[PDB]
Amino acid sequence: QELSEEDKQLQDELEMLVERLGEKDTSLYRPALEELRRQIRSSTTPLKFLRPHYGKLKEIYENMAPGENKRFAADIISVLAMTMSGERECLKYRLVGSQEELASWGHEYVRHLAGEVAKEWQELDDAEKVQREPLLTLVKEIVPYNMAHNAEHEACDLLMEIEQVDMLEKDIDENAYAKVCLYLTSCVNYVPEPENSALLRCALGVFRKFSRFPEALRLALMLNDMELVEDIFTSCKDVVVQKQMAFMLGRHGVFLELSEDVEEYEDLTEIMSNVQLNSNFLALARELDIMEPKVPDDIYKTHLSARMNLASSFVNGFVNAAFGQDKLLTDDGNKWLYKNKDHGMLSAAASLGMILLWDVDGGLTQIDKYLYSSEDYIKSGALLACGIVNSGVRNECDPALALLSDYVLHNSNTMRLGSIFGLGLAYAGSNREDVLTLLLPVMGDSKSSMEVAGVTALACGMIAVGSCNGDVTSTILQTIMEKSETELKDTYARWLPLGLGLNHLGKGEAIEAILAALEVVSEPFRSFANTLVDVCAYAGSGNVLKVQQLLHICSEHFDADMGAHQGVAVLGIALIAMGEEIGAEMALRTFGHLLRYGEPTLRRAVPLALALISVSNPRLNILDTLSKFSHDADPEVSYNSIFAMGMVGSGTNNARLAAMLRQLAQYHAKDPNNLFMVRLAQGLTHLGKGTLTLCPYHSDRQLMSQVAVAGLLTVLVSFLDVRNIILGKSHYVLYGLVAAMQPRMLVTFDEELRPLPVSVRVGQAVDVVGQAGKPKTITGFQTHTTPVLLAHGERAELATEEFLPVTPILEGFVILRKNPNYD
Amino acid sequence: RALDEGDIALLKTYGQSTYSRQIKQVEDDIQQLLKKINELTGIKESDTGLAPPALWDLAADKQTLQSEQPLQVARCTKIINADSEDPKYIINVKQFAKFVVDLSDQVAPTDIEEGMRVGVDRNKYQIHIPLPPKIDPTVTMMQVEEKPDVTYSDVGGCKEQIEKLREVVETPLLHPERFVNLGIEPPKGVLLFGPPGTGKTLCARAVANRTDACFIRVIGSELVQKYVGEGARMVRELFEMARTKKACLIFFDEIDAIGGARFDDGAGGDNEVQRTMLELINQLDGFDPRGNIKVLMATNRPDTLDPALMRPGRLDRKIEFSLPDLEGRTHIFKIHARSMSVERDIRFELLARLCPNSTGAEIRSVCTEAGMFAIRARRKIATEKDFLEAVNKVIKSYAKFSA
Amino acid sequence: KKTKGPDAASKLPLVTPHTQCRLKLLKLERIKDYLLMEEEFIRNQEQMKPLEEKQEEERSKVDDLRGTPMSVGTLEEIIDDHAIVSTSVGSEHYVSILSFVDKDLLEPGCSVLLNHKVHAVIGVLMDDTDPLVTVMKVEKAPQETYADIGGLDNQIQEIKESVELPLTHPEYYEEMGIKPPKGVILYGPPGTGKTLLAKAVANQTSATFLRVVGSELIQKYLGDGPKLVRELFRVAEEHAPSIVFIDEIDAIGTKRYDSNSGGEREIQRTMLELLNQLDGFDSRGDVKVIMATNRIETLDPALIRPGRIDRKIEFPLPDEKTKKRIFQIHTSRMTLADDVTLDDLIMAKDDLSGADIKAICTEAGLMALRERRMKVTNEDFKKSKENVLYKKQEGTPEGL
Amino acid sequence: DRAITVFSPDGHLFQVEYAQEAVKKGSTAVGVRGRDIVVLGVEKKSVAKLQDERTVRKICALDDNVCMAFAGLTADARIVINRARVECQSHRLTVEDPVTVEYITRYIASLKQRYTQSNGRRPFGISALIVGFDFDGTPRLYQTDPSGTYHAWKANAIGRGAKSVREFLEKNYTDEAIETDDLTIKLVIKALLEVVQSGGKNIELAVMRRDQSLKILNPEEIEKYVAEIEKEKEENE
Amino acid sequence: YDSRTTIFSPEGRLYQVEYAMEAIGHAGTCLGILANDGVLLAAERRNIHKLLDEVFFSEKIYKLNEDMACSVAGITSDANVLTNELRLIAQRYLLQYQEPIPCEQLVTALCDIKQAYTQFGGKRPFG
Ligand SMILES: Nc1ncnc2c1ncn2[C@@H]1O[C@H](COP(=O)(O)OP(=O)(O)OP(=O)(O)O)[C@@H](O)[C@H]1O
Ligand SMILES: Nc1ncnc2c1ncn2[C@@H]1O[C@H](COP(=O)(O)OP(=O)(O)O)[C@@H](O)[C@H]1O
Repeated sequence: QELSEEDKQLQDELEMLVERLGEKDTSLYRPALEELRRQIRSSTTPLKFLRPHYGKLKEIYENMAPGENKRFAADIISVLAMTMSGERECLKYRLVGSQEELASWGHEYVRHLAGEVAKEWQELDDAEKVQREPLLTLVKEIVPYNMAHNAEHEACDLLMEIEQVDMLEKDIDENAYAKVCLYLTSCVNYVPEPENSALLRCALGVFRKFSRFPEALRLALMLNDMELVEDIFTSCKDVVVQKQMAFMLGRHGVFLELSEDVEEYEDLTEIMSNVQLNSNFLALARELDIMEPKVPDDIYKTHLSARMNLASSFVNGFVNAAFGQDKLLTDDGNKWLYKNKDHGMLSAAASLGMILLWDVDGGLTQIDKYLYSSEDYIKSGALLACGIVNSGVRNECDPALALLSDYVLHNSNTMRLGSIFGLGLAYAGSNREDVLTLLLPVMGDSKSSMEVAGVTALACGMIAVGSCNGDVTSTILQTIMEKSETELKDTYARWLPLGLGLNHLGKGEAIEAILAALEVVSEPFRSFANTLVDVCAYAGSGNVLKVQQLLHICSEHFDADMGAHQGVAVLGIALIAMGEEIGAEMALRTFGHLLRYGEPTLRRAVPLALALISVSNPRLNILDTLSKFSHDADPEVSYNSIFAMGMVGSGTNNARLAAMLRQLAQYHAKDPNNLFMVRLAQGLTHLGKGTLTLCPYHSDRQLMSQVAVAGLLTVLVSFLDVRNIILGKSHYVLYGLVAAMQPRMLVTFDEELRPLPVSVRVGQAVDVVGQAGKPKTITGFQTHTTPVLLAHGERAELATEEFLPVTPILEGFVILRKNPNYD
Repeated sequence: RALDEGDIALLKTYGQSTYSRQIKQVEDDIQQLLKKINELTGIKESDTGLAPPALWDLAADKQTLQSEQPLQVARCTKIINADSEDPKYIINVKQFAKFVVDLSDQVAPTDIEEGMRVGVDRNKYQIHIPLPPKIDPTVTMMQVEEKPDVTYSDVGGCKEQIEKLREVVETPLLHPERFVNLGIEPPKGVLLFGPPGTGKTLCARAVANRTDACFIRVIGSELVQKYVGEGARMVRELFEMARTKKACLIFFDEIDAIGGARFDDGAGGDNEVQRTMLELINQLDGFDPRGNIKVLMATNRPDTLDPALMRPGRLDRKIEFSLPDLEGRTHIFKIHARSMSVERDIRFELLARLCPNSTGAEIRSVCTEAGMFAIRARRKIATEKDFLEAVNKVIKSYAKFSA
Repeated sequence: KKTKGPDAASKLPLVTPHTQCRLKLLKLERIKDYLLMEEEFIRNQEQMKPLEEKQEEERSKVDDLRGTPMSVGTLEEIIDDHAIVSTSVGSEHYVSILSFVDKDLLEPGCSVLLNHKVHAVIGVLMDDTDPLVTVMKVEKAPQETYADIGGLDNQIQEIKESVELPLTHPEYYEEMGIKPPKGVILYGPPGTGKTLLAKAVANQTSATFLRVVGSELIQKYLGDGPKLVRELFRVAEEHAPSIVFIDEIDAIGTKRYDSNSGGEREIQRTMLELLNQLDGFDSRGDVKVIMATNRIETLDPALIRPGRIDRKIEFPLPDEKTKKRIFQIHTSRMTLADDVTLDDLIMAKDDLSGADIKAICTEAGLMALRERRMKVTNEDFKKSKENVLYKKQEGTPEGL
Repeated sequence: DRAITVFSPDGHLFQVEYAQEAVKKGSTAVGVRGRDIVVLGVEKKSVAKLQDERTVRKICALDDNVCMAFAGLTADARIVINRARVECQSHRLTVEDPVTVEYITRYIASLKQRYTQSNGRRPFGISALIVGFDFDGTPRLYQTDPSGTYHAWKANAIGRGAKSVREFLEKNYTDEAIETDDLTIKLVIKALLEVVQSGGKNIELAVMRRDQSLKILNPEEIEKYVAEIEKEKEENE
Repeated sequence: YDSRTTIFSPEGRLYQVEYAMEAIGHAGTCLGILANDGVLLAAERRNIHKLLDEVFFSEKIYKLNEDMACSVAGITSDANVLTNELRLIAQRYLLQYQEPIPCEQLVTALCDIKQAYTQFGGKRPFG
């Protein structure tokens, strides 16, 4: 083999130089290495020739006398070790080396030096803190090089590897901080909890420094630290940032209780209370012309019975939800409930409240007449309708608390159930001390039935979701202890762990104390309760241990039938890491293999986890798999598959999916048990005319709203065993979607808070270039007026650089101000 | 200047990321697990029928095991050739067999007919089960078509063509006067030809106006096929299916390949076409005249073969149209405007004048374009959307003439 | 004989960086963890059996009656109780299966088992691994998305609207009562065409896709060229409603030749059958036929008419911004240089198409990998221009 | 089928059509009116180091007030110029008044029509275009299709890239932007400059100032006008 | 596809002429280099069979006029007649103007005759 003539000549020249450097006398050692190093650091701004001289160069470096000659020798060994590395010999030589300016030895060398520093920083033991400072100083020298030469994302990699994101704040300038913070946010989804909080805290630090509060609030909501949310809300002072914070709290649904000393406090609490949510939503619905009450009959396509009529009423309420415009239950509503049979009048009135949800003024007046109804079920449904109306939306005088005064602890089981569920939906996320101090004593009542006690626990859990309310947990545990185990573990105690999971939602770690106190409970219910509270607390964390513990326990034979907790393990499989697309599309495939070879109880609970992964997101593979498994032999499996399709298509108005359900309705026309819930799935698909989505992931589909997932999980827990409970009595548990029902369109205001007709470009927004933490790139600009339905996969962007939003996140509400360069 | 060996490995290790080798090992393990879990399947059994048939229909499979000695008369099945005066049956078998048997005592000689497939029991080859297959390939399922074609306003009524064919198709099906007042049988045939256009729409209208003996749309291009005898058999089963379906009309369409051109290149170019011609004449010769079945042949040009002079005794009454005038075009506009969300307040007569002899297909096309322009404007209204109706119809007439 | 294929692969192609970094590493670790937890889950579940119930009721009743010896044969016809099956060497059996009878999966023309001796069907080979006569659905629903192409916003919006008239808002023209399968007639320079394919993948993000390129001047006596596509489009209607991409045959296979008779029978058959299928009054289905060509002149007058084939779309040459976007897309995977030499290569360039952009980007890496191997080769700033000349544009004597 | 000078079954004249499509092989050619000056350019980009640039002759004069440019086959074009020049000298011999641009364009179109007629003669696959000041002051531009016809155009835009440059011209053919001679020249540039790279010296412009001789713009002045066009492009952010 | 000489292509090319010009590349080899105070031609003698006598004194190089000389590279049958016509044109100009014919004018006349040969009539192009 024959190299280039000049390449061979230079190779022989370097061979002569190294032999001269390898000679006996050291008087020529210095001149030889002076000549050598100049061309060694030539190609980096050569290394092939000195490939077989590894041992000789090591001997020369060791033989070199201490001083200048030795540290250049260590310099040459280091810059050559990047090729001849059987170990991190580059860094060990460089630590012995000069420690002068390294950045001039080529980009390849400094990048390899940066990584070896990261390896040593991780490798060094706790007792070794001598060399840590020199590596930190070396890191603080290479970060400016990475910032200049667009290497900031790997600079973030090494600083997070060495846990020095605190000085990442001090070094990064705003000119490139947006992509660094986006890179941090992406890493947040996968890093475990202690460094996850560390990256969240530093992300707040960067945005607080750079006056980037609107996205900082998004990150604060990820941190679920209400104290930090209050601190950063105080930190920002401008009127524009104050009012966008209140939209974000209002859109999230959690009410922030503050003082009137702040400027424009009345508007801030109003927009946080979502008082104008209903007015804007109806106004945009009218502007789209989507206001006509869609009859359940022509949804069914009847061109070719008491429970079936009930399902028709429920889907009508789902379609006309948040609207308040439906004469079917308003004019002849009394006739319909009178014609209705048995237990369905409560749900029909609650469905009417679903039509009137978020319509406080309109709903209360139109439900006042039905409040004085004769039947106990109608009265209870009317009271539940009031709670649905006041659910989500906050009010200054809070009419729900005064309206539900005698019914909060009323002796009648049905009347108490409606009020308790109504207060739970109303005070969901309010965390109000007065509401808690009035409903927890109702939890302590012994006259209430087992299911009534469970509903009280559900209400307490959704009110105090993600609050770690100690007295709520103590009452929950005390009520469980007082109740006898034999009657506890029958079919309805499954709500008590749900309240515990909601109260400790997104916290973790401390759950060991709760499960230790719960350890006294017998195995059939303890093994279910401890798993449910664990998965709910560790939801949205990517803790793939908690899923594999679920996978291990749901694998057991478990065949009195304690194997029911295999189902909550399946729900926990999706619940832990439903956050991003990864951890959801593959746990989806896990559910496929669960159905592919699994227990009857396992395959009963799998569609519930499938719906939890992609609620309101009609993924084609999900819809096909659910449709194929909707005809399984097990009736409960078919029921779960029917409901799963309704949830994944909920609030989408997906035409082809609706056709599939209509085909399923024809298939299941003979059996009403599947038929009425196929109708239910269609109503879920057309719920709110598709204007309100049901996915609990908001703020660019990366924030977990505690109230919405609380109500969603309550429905899925109920749908663990609907083969018994929806057939029997739980026609009221389906109304937990109010928390998860949030609008998915854009409402644009201005600095004077008036609706703007500003047009935006909307289309698929998926990553194209991954060279750095670049913002998600949108394609398919189908621009039109600002009311646009924001679904999964596709986002919105301003048509021109003329209106500057308060936050680049474009969903729900946003204020657009005139750009200084607008012309 | 290749300088690759050794050098390429060094520069492959020259740069990279700090853990590029790590992710490579990670993704190789990802692919290793992917193959392992594709090998570690779920239902790892190609044979299906796991339990729904293997729990209760299995219990009756015990019954068929108790009756396993019977129900074994399957063996092999083959056609029959002919027979003697009565008892003996000389048969050609798919085993090339010169086969004769005493027909099984359970089977009378009346049921078995020449050219029908019968299974033979290997022990004695008795005529046990004479299967009437009546198997239809997928293309034949296309030759047969829907019966209820649904009636319209004479599908853009061209009063000449329809009224000439009603006395030859509708009247014989009504059978009010064919027997006595007019000579024995109605006119022997109908040739509803014409340029691409109104052809066969009047046939569909006559099908809807008549009884359930409804037409099937067969294509001559489909009928001509590779090899020899397949087209002959296809025409035979075409007549069999039409005869069985209440003696329905047989609608031959695009007769320019089944009859071919007026010539054959060397009598070897299109000879299977000639094979189909001989058998089709043998089928639609009628033999004994019968006012039950009807036949209609529709092409665009009179390119029929030499039987074009025998057909005056068999296939007479050649009629055509496909020449819509102003009154024809505006009536086609009215029946098409019956569909969609349009109303006749539009001055559609102006557009009928604009397009001279625009068939009925283009008028349907123009109406389709008008609906497409309405949805493009996002207005589902079309009753009063007449100016927009006129605008889209005239601009597309411009595009059709010159684009 | 074919309905669907098990899609349990393509594990989350959304690797956001696509380059070696810590974020990509963590995503791969989460991917690889999720694979083991599944292999955990299924293995833990398959062996930790819920219950040991005899011989799973399999070997007790059916496996013995299925027998050890078996032979495979096709199933021909179905009767109420028995089954008419055409086994090997032209044998036909009229026997009632009652063991492992999955009536949905047996179907006519599928391989079934025969237990020998008293020949009774006892099972069906559902895989059968041999539906190989005419295969065009093998490339169905291509994974290419909108993001793969850029700078073609006007055409992407136009094609999306033409194909989202169905699926999205199907009641729009359902109330208008037209149900138009007009399709799209695509123009474009000969330097493009698979963009006519790449812009088609925008609609291929929904449902399946079929391709007929080159085919033939259907000399076949049966013709059936456009007619088996009609059957395949019918099969597409059985599946998710697919599109038929017939680029370069709407021009050659459907040519506006002045000759009337004696014209290879394609004008007699192909053009007429194309119009019959493109007319909504004959065939239903949400199938949209995308007609793409590089010769607008050869448009047949039947194909010219927007009355049956509407939604004419013209593909123009890329502009300066479009050239910047396509070069960015093609060079994003390769990390061209740290100096980002982007506009110098396109500012003066004219009449450069997508295929040329891909070729020059590929040749830029090849020339650097030839001997200039420097990771992000510092020569790439001008070698990209060195291989953008590359001659090979057009060559024909002198004549000038 | 048939590709000779006979009528086809659908009409047309396919040999004539092929000749009309042959102009695409060639070079761009732009030119404008303005009542002060007619200027036309070609923008040739092919010059090897060993060929003399003198004899490209993409634009040529006829009678020191009429000039024509190439679009298509060069040999046919040169024969056309020779015959047309002979005819201009004949129409100067008889009818002593100098030739008019319309007259010479009519003669060229008549010759092309004659050659399209009959099967013997190839239909002169060249598309010519002629500018020049008439005897009565008014400068005119005619463009002759190869078949038989000529048309008086404000802008010609003939050759490769003809469609795009013609669209650009008709988009902003502002008479207020015509006005002065320099404005006219700078309007021809940045329009012909748009075609292909046009980087260093590809533009080959020509000038006819009223009664002056055919002026071929010097390369340095061409670069000066390009710089002025760049200056106009600047300050437009 | 080729036919009688006076045709075009569906694209619009003179493929007969292009084929002839490409065929000119095949066979024969001449080169001309221009320098100050002298311009020269170099020709490759194709057939060097020892059985020739080289009495024509020139095969590729032809003296066409007092002030010019040419070198053909095509088929000799057309080359001879083309050289004769070129000499005739040069001498006709000399007779008419009593002055040596400029080289550009002579070349334009020859290329005009070749363009005429490839333009009209059923005559082969001068290869
Ligand atoms: N008189 C008419 N009135 C209304 N629509 C017509 C009329 N004639 C033709 N059409 C329309 O033309 C289309 C096809 O017409 P038709 O079924 O008669 O012909 P075909 O079978 O397609 O063949 P061909 O055009 O060669 O006769 C249909 O959309 C039909 O509505
Ligand atoms: N504007 C573009 N952006 C991104 N990719 C493109 C673009 N144009 C073409 N491509 C890609 O380059 C390939 C060749 O494109 P195209 O020009 O359509 O091929 P051809 O010229 O061979 O018909 C296609 O497969 C397509 O994916």
